[PDB]
Amino acid sequence: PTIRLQEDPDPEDENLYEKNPDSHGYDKDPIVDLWNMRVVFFFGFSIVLVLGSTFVAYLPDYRMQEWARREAERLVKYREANGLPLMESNCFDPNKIQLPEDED
Amino acid sequence: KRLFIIKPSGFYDRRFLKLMRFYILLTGIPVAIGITLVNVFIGEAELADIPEGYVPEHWEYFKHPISRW
Amino acid sequence: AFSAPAAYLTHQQKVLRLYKRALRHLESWCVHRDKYRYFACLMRARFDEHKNEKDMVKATQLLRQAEEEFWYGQHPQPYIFPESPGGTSYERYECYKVPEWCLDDWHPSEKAMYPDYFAKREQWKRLRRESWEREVKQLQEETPPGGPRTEALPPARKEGDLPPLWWHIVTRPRERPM
Amino acid sequence: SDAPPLTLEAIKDRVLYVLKLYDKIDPEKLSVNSHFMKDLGLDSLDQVEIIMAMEDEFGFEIPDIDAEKLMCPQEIVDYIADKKDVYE
Amino acid sequence: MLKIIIPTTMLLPMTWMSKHNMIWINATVHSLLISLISLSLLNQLGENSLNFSLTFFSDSLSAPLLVLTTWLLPLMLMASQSHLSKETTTRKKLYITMLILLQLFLIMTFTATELILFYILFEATLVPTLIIITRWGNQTERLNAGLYFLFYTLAGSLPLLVALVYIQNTTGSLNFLIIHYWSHPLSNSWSNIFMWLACIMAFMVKMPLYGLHLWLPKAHVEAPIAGSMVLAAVLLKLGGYGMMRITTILNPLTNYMAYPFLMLSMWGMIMTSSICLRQTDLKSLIAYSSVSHMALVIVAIMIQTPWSFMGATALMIAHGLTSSMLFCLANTNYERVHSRTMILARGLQTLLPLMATWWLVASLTNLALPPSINLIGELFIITASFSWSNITIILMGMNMMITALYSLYMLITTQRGKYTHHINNIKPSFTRENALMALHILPLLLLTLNPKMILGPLY
Amino acid sequence: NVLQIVRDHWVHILVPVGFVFGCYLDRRSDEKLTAFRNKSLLFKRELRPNEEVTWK
Ligand SMILES: CCCCCCCCCCCCCCCCCC(=O)OC[C@H](COP(=O)([O-])OCC(O)COP(=O)([O-])OC[C@@H](COC(=O)CCCCCCCCCCCCCCCCC)OC(=O)CCCCCCCCCCCCCCCCC)OC(=O)CCCCCCCCCCCCCCCCC
Ligand SMILES: CCCCCCCCCCCCCCCCC[C@@H](O)O[C@H](CO[C@H](O)CCCCCCCCCCCCCCC)COP(=O)(O)OCC[N+](C)(C)C
Ligand SMILES: CCCCCCCCCCCCCCCCC[C@@H](O)O[C@H](CO[C@H](O)CCCCCCCCCCCCCCC)COP(=O)(O)OCC[N+](C)(C)C
Ligand SMILES: CCCCCCCC/C=C\CCCCCCCC(=O)O[C@H](COC(=O)CCCCCCC/C=C/CCCCCCCC)COP(=O)(O)OCCN
Ligand SMILES: CCCCCCCCCCCC(=O)SCCNC(=O)CCNC(=O)[C@H](O)C(C)(C)COP(=O)(O)O
Repeated sequence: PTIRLQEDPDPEDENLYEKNPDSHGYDKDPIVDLWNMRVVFFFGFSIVLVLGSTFVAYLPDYRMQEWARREAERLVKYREANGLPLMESNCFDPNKIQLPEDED
Repeated sequence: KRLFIIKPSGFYDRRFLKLMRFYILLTGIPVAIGITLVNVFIGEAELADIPEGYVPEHWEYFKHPISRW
Repeated sequence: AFSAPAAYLTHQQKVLRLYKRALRHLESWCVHRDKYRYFACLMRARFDEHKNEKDMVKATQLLRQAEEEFWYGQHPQPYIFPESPGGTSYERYECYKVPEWCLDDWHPSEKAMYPDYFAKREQWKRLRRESWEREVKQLQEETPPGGPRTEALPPARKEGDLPPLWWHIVTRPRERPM
Repeated sequence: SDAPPLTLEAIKDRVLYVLKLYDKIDPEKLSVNSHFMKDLGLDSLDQVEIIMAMEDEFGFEIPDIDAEKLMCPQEIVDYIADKKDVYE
Repeated sequence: MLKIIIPTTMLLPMTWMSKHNMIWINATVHSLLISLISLSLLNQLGENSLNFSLTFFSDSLSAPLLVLTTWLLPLMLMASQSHLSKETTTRKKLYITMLILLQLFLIMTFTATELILFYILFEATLVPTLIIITRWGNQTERLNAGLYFLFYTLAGSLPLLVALVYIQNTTGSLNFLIIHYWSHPLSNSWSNIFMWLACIMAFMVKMPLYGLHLWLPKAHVEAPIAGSMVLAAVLLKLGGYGMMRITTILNPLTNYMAYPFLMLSMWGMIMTSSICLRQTDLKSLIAYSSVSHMALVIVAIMIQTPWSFMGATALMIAHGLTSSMLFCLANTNYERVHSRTMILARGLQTLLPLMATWWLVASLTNLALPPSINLIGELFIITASFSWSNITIILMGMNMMITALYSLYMLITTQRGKYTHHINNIKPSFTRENALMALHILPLLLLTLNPKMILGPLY
Repeated sequence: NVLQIVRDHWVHILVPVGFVFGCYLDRRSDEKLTAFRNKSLLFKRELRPNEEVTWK
């Protein structure tokens, strides 16, 4: 036969625009295609993007940044109202630290 | 004199742009109007000291009404 | 651009091309018209000095020496026509050229506008489809068995025949398509 | 706007103008179909100069492979008309 | 955390009980709903993480990755349904099942509290990806690509398993909280050196590190569009997340154990950026650009500074989104012309203007134009490296220049010039493709307004 | 009229029911970790005259 095998020929890809000039590229069925486009657009652009961005923008300040700013304002006012340094080089009290008694 | 201009089809890109703008506006115009109405009529809270013997709710430590809700 | 090239250039063709290049570069050097004309007549005289040479070897050597002289004395910035391959407007309008097959993908609402144009396009498409087989048959007939020897194409020879391979030559977009 | 669209009659008139401003051609003798080599008794250098003059006239370059075969004014007119998409 | 996991599982019977013509619609709608639900994890406490239970927790590092995965699933579904139109209903349902299983494994991987569960899910992600690549890949090299992808990963991951069980035996726990609170320094010994290597090399090969990256071009080029999307966007970030979790117990050894990896990452990002300049395949260029970006992420993780981790998190998110968009853009043209060669189809801006706009925006985000989050992460990493050593700026600037070069090279080659004459089957862009590009690009630009959502715990 | 549309569209409840069940299970899981409720040195508090627990 000069052939190696019985194979179907490779078919040509069919254009969705040929049977449906406005076919949205979702499905062969025009109704299913239209509703696929509608659900994609509504649940992506209308629900997730806009409403989710609003929700994220109006997220409550659980990160404690406004609280931190107010606490810093109180501490700074108290410290420079009395002539105390604004910050100590020691984070923890030296009186509760028990260093080794001898260094040599 | 007027001649025909051979161009690629612009119907589909224009339709996609109209659809995207339509859905984005359909969902985001009510949100903008609601935010404006809330801001105008129900403003942000104002800082106050905690009254004696009173414990506030967890949402009462934030000032924007939408964040509080 | 429009003519099928030959396997090689003759001595005569090379001589004329060198003459034209030398004249153009001299015009580039000689900006003014009168001075250019004077030196162009001088170039023409020097070029005609060896017009009637019969020894091909010495003519070839003269051509080589002239080419060396031209290369040494050429203008580094010769004048170029704007639409020429080196011009400032060479491929300026290539982005405005859209192939004609794109008109088949237009929406039916787009084709609602311009109805007569699309009817005439349908006429052209029927013409092409009804001529293609005769074009192929003629090309098969007028071709040597060992394949074509040059890039030349035959004209139409029958009553209602069109020259083979004409669609993409006739349907060029334009030189100023927009 | 820009220059008005070019026409076949204008192309032919300008080609004949340039050729009638050439000294080696009789104005009366010259015709649109007048061959350069045969009827006007010209040589290849004169044809090269005519091609260069046409390029200077119309402000565009003709490739050497195509200019070799422009041996009458009508051929030059046809070449110019087909290159600039002039159909009437 | 169950409120995310359970709907993802419910996606399976829902798509197996759907009609033959409704699977894509149902899956896309409910995947978008699940992404909307998962968007609520971005509310982070600051001081510590959100510990839902003994098994799962959420961090400022995990939440953007979870949101990215949940958002990527619907885009994968939208991209897949075009080339799977001729498939049978059962095989399409199996493909969607593979995607859902991959999503479930990914969402569970990013929230596990304990390292053995993380390892189990992080290995479990292999099977669906392998099945997708080797079953729905287009060419004959997909088998070799799948073998490379599997064995490169496992050769690094098995020593990690041995190291994890040894560490749990020696310490008594692998729960990340106990691991962090009871951290003790690693001494300078050969045993500790090999423990470090066993804890690091798996995440190294998942990034991938330069020199261990050969599996990535094969797997990313030979996979279907959804497979490439998930490989570039999410699966590359598993290594970075694992490194950030695991380097807590590796100090102070990382101080000098990171030198060869830093050298490899910098020089290899230079090498891969250069490689992108001479590439005949459009997908391989995107793959190598991914390799360069992940090399920069590796440097950021290795140097162990807060700015470095912030930049690394931002770069991971931005690279995921940008690489997914670029792969989809390449896939559209491949579906048009059925070839991956870059110079086959030219001057596509004349035929597809809106797709050309999408191409331009994707190329601009790939080169990290300000004030996009790509440059936010890259600039933070570059500043951290400069603090680490002032000589790193030479390599960083060289990489920036070469990145701009090949990005604009790809854009110019694919979109500009004149169209190829004989190619006459380029149809107008579908609504699905434009919507997919928009859904890729809009979150990228929206994240610029709120960069702190993707900067991570060190913020 | 609703029988056939229910039979062909009942699949649209699986995911919302899964979400509700997940929230319910999350609350149940929260219920198992009340060992230190109102017992931390930072948040230990005196109960209101009518409340029973500080959180649920
Ligand atoms: C589009 C399709 C194509 C593709 C689209 C692609 C895009 C996709 C997007 C996806 C969705 C994204 C979602 C994002 C959600 C964002 C929500 C949010 O976070 O809102 C925050 C924020 C809300 O703030 P808030 O936290 O609620 O504030 C509460 C305050 O405590 C208290 O506030 P207050 O008490 O001051 O209240 C003010 C109140 C009342 O204020 C007033 O009325 C007073 C104003 C002055 C009037 C004075 C003149 C008039 C009166 C006098 C004249 C008449 C009488 C006199 C007559 C005299 C005659 C001679 O009104 C307002 O609150 C402001 C308006 C808020 C509108 C917010 C809209 C957000 C929409 C979100 C979704 C959008 C989707 C897209 C579609 C959107 C819809 C089209 O909104 C804004 O940020 C507005 C920005 C204002 C900018 C001011 C100018 C700054 C310029 C600086 C730059 C300079 C250089 C040039 C830059 C130019 C840049 C433009
Ligand atoms: C095509 C035609 C184009 C032309 C038309 C253009 C029209 C104009 C376009 C230009 C608009 C410019 C807008 C500028 C911003 C204004 C609003 C801005 O200020 O709000 C931001 C809000 O941004 C959002 O917070 C961040 C965006 C969130 C993005 C989430 C996307 C949803 C998820 C999608 C999936 C994501 C996958 C990947 C995730 C990792 C910043 O908020 P902030 O200043 O602080 O708020 C102060 C007051 N608050 C705090 C009380 C609110
Ligand atoms: C393509 C990409 C693949 C991935 C790349 C992975 C990179 C792995 C490399 C690991 C980095 C370094 C490993 C260990 C650090 C130092 C190694 C050694 O050379 O340093 C000296 C070690 O001294 C000697 O050099 C011993 C090592 C000599 C034997 C190793 C053979 C190296 C040849 C290269 C083989 C290629 C390996 C990779 C194969 C792919 C330091 O002297 P010393 O202070 O006294 O010893 C410190 C250790 N103590 C504290 C326990 C005592
Ligand atoms: C796909 C490419 C990826 C390749 C990655 C492979 C590298 C993995 C890293 C090394 C793997 C083996 C690590 C062993 C697990 C660590 C557990 C541990 O720390 O135990 C050590 C044991 O250490 C060892 O035994 C390690 C010896 C090496 C065994 C196998 C050697 C194979 C080649 C090793 C070098 C290559 C590793 C890096 C190469 C990366 C890829 C090129 C000490 O235990 P003790 O005996 O109790 O000592 C203290 C009390 N006296
Ligand atoms: C501005 C800087 C430029 C300067 C560069 C130097 C310029 C060159 C200087 C001198 C060039 C020469 O002498 S070049 C030597 C010229 N001699 C010959 O060619 C001998 C044989 N002649 C023929 O074959 C034909 O007659 C032919 C002449 C082709 C006409 O053909 P037509 O009649 O059929 O048109």
